[PDB]
Amino acid sequence: EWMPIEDLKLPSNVIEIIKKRGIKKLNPPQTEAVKKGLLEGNRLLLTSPTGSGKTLIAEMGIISFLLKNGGKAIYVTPLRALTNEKYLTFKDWELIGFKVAMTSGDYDTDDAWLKNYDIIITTYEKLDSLWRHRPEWLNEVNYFVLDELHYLNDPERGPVVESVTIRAKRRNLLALSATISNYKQIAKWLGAEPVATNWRPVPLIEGVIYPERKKKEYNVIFKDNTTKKVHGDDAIIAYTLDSLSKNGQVLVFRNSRKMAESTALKIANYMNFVSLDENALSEILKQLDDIEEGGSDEKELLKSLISKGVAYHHAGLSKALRDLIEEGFRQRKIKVIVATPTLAAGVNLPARTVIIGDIPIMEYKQMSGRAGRPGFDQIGESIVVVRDKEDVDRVFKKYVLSDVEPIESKLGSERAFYTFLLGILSAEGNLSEKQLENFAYESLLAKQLVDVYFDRAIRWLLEHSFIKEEGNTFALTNFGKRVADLYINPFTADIIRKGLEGHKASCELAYLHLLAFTPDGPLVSVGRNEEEELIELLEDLDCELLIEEPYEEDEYSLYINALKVALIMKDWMDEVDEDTILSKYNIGSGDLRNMVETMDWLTYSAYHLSRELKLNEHADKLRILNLRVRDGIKEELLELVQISGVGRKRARLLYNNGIKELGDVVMNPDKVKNLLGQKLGEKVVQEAARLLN
Repeated sequence: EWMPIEDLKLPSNVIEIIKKRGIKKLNPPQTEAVKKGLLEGNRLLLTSPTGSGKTLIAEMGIISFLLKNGGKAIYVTPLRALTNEKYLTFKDWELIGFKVAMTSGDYDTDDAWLKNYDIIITTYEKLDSLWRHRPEWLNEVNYFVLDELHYLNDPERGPVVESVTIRAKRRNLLALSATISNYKQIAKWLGAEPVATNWRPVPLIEGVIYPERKKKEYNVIFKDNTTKKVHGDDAIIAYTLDSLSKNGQVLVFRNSRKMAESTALKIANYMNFVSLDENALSEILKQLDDIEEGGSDEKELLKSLISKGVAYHHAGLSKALRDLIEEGFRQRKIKVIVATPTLAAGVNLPARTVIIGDIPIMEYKQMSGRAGRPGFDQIGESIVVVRDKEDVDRVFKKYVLSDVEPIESKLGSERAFYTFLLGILSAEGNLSEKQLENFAYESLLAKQLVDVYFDRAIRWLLEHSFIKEEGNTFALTNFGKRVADLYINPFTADIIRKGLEGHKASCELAYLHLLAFTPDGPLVSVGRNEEEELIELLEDLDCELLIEEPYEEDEYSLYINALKVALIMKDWMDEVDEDTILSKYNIGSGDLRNMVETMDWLTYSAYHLSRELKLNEHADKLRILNLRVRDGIKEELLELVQISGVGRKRARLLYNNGIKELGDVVMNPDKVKNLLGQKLGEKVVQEAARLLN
């Protein structure tokens, strides 16, 4: 059914704020949610496809709860790009006097300023981090929206999703998810009423393409036994050009970055007959060239493609580059994107046709569900590429006709479980064995598996002195509590402490290496010849490393991996041009920025662990390392970048013009406005003085 929004049991200006968005009526699942007492605050597990308007369901849940009860509400979602989306939507509610905020990116804080906000948008790790800190304002959050709850199944994020969910269960919650096959089992664990739907704003047809005798001919078989023939160089290109001739947009999923790039260039070649908005594209090309936060070769490659209506998309690309591609496609100017599977998990972005090139079942569902533009297409189509007719049946049975893999807890590991118990102790304070165990059973993990990991974890945390016994009770050590607050894995913290206590102050490469080696450290791909050069380098290093060379092969690869990361970070710090760094190490602009962000967090955390462990020489090296990694600057620039609005670029400009110190800024305010501009120049001189004061 489709409920009119004027029938909604809410105040009038609330209904109006919904209606200003060009909505006359609720969707079927939104209507369904209301019928099941969304507005009364019943605990619901709502599952549905991508563009089903679940954001409005969350908004209605939160606003209704806040209106009927005191306090605060939280919306939590896995990806920062999804938090930023939701934040902009929720800001509409500042009209009825609700104050909306996003939690900060820092883990080592309680975000106490949130006491003045009513609606709070966060990610799972940040919320998990917040509970460990026990801030007053969190006691006032009585209603939680848990979005993308199917992330319980994710090996990396799942255990964090569970920790948050567990604490939410003690209050009020709304859970929203992609399809969950064991949704009854999950709802029961959640104590929610399940509300599973299949509805889509746009019908979908699922197909499978395959080759036959004549080499440029392909047969497409659909779910309803529809049959279609297409012609072309390969299955991808043949179906792509078929879809573009009916005013379509096509999304092609490849498994690797290079494959998405080469597949995109291959399609570009055939874009002869497709109508393209050339005036709008020369504009996007203009915007592309002036992006400074991205690589030149990336820009060069994308330019070649976007002038032909095509682009690739992967995580190798910087954020600014991914945003322009996404937005170009959102406006239907870019006709084809070839992506790795990651796009399928990101913000809303549908096409007319989805082509899956490299065929787990969930990834299929998430890719295929992007087929169909809600206000534009009458029908969407996804097709899976197969290599022979005698494989069409296995695809349909496994991907098309079957449900997703059940959700099962990912807490069943030593990493996840040591972290889980450390968090519980930080959040709850001192606990008996029995009390702590009782919390661990709140987990979605089968009891039999909980029991396997629980005592395993207790003794490890005792041996490595994260916890201590005081009689009937367990308590975090001073170190254990600092680690919990920094939000680094206990295994990471253990490696760092071992490294710092085992060796004297070393060089910056060595600290970077140690931190990269940790479970929380970055991983980078390493070439085969490159690995050999790195092994040779280890034989030539004057600097001592803070970790012994591993004897086990898998551990040794990690050791070498950490050295590549260390070397990248060091070039970054030494202000080597980005493009030089990207080519030298065969990494993307997006890879460099991810790595920097992680190493900033890890160097920051190491500094504080070092201060906790009273290792002052190490701590002084780690403090400078952090400030160097953070801005990618030589030590000479540290004083300058302190100024709000002076980054590395404006600091570099200043330093080379003889302005080396904050006092140089204060005393040459004419030459500051000459270099930075009047208005920004003015503020920069203000900050320099108050900093010195």
